[PDB]
Amino acid sequence: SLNTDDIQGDILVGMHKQKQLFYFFAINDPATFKTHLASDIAPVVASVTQLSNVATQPLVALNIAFSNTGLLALGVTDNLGDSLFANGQAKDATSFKESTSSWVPQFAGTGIHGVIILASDTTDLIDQQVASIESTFGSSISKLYSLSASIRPGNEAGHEMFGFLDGIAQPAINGFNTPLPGQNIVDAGVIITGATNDPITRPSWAVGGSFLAFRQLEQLVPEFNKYLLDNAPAGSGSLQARADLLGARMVGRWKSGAPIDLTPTADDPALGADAQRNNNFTYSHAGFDLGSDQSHCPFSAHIRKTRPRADLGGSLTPPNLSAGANSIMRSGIPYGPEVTSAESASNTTTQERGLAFVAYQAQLSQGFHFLQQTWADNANFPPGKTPATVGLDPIIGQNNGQPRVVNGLLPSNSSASLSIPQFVVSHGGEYFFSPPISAIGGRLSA
Ligand SMILES: *[C@@H]1O[C@H](CO)[C@@H](O[C@@H]2O[C@H](CO)[C@@H](O)[C@H](O)[C@H]2NC(C)=O)[C@H](O)[C@H]1NC(C)=O
Ligand SMILES: *[C@@H]1O[C@H](CO)[C@@H](O)[C@H](O)[C@H]1NC(C)=O
Ligand SMILES: *[C@@H]1O[C@H](CO)[C@@H](O)[C@H](O)[C@H]1NC(C)=O
Ligand SMILES: C[As](C)(=O)[O-]
Ligand SMILES: O=N[O-]
Repeated sequence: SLNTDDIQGDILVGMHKQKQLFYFFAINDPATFKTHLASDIAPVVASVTQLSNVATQPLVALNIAFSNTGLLALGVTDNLGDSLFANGQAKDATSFKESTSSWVPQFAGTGIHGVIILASDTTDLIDQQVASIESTFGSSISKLYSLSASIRPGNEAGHEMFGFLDGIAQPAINGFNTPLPGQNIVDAGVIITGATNDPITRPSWAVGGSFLAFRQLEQLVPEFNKYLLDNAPAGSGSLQARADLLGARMVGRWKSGAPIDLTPTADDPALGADAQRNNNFTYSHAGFDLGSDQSHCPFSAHIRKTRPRADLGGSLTPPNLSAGANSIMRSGIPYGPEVTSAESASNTTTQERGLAFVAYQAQLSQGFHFLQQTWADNANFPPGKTPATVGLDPIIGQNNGQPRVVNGLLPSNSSASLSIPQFVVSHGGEYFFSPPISAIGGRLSA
C-alpha cells in the first residue's frame, strides 16, 4: 500500500493550481546545495496526502526532480534501473524521429541537473518563492531555463491550446484509486518506483519516486484550425460542423471531452462533463467488427493510439484492462499566450504556445517513450486492422519533419489517407527522477 505522505503530489494528483513554473537548474556547489536542499526545500515539498486535502493546500506547491547528471553532481552514483533516464532525453530524440534543431538549446545536452516545479494561483506568489529559493541557495544553484504555464482562461479552463478538454483519462492505481467506469486499473509499480509489482531493482532511497518525462510541445493552433477547415469531409453538415468533426476524429474526443466512440457524429457536452460516462468505453460495438470498423473512432485517433483498450485484447465491455504496464500519469499544463487576432486571421503562428507535457511512470521504456515510438509513430499500430496501415497519430505522430500519413479519419472511406503537417513541434525536454520526499532531506542531502 502506498505511503502518500512520502510521494510528491504532482505524480498522482497534480498540483491543483492556476499557475506553474518549471525552473530548470544546475548545481554549482554540491555541499552548499545539499545543506539548503535539506533545510529549505525538503520541509515544503508537497505530498499526495497534502494536496489531496482541500483544507491543507499550500500557498505555493513545490515539487522537485533530478536528472541523471544532477544525481551525479550530488554524488549519487546508484543505478536507478532506467537506461533511458541515464542517457537523457537528448540521446532519445532519434527514437522519436525528431531533430534537435528545434530543441531549446538548454535541453539539447545534459547540463540541466534538475527541475523545481512551483505551482500557485498567482504568478506573483511563484516569483517571490523563486526569489526566496535563489536567495537561500545563492551561488550553489544556477537557473539554466524556465517555462511558465497556466490553466487557460474562463470557459477554456481545463482545455489545452487546441481547445480540447484534457485530464479526463488516467490509470487508476489498484488499492489507491476507486476506479471510474471504463478506467484502466494498474499495479502501483507501473507508476511508482519500487511499488507493487515494479520488477526493476531500485536504490532503497528511490522507493516511492517516479520518472518525470518533460516535453515542451509547441502547438500550431491557427495552422491546425486551417487544416481542419480545408480538409473537412464533404457532408450536409455546416462547414464548421464538419471541420469540428475532423478535429474530433484526430483526437478521439470532442472539445467537450465527449469520447467520439460513444458519440461519433456530434459533440455531446453533457456526456463530456460526466466523469461517470466520458471514459466508459472499450472501442467495441455490438454488430461491428473491431478489426475494420472505424465509423465510431479511427484506429489512428490520439487517445486510441495511446491507450488501445480492446485493440490489444481483453474485455469488450468496460472496463477494458489491456496494456496496463504501458500506462502513464499525465500532469501537463498549457503554456504561452492565447491565440491572437492577427494569428487567427493569418492562419500563422508567431507567438509560441503549447503544452508543457509531463508524464510520470516507473519505467520510461514502458511509458512515454513506448507510447511515442512503438504506438504513435508506428503506421501498423494498432495491429491486426483492416486496412492494416493505420498511419501515424495525427496529434503527436512524428516522421522526421515530414508530413504524417494518417488513415481512417474520414468516416465515408476508411482507406482514405490524409497527409498532415506536424501541428505539434517538439522543442525537447529531459527525463527526471522525482524522488520520494524522504530522500530529499535524506540520501540526496547526505
Ligand atoms: C458503462 O457502459 C455500459 C455498457 O457498455 C453500461 O452498462 C449497460 O447499461 C445499460 C443501461 O442500463 C444496460 O441495458 C446494459 O445491459 C448494460 N451493459 C453492460 C455490459 O453492463 C453502463 O451502465 C455504463 N455505466 C454508466 C455509469 O453509465
Ligand atoms: C486562413 O485560412 C482560411 C481557410 O483556409 C482562408 O479562408 C483565409 O483566407 C486564410 N487567411 C489568410 C490571411 O490567408
Ligand atoms: C477510398 O480511398 C482509397 C485510397 O485513396 C481509394 O483508392 C478508393 O477509391 C476510395 N473509395 C472511394 C469510394 O472514394
Ligand atoms: C458499446 As455498444 C452499446 O455500441 O455495443
Ligand atoms: O496528453 N497530455 O496531456
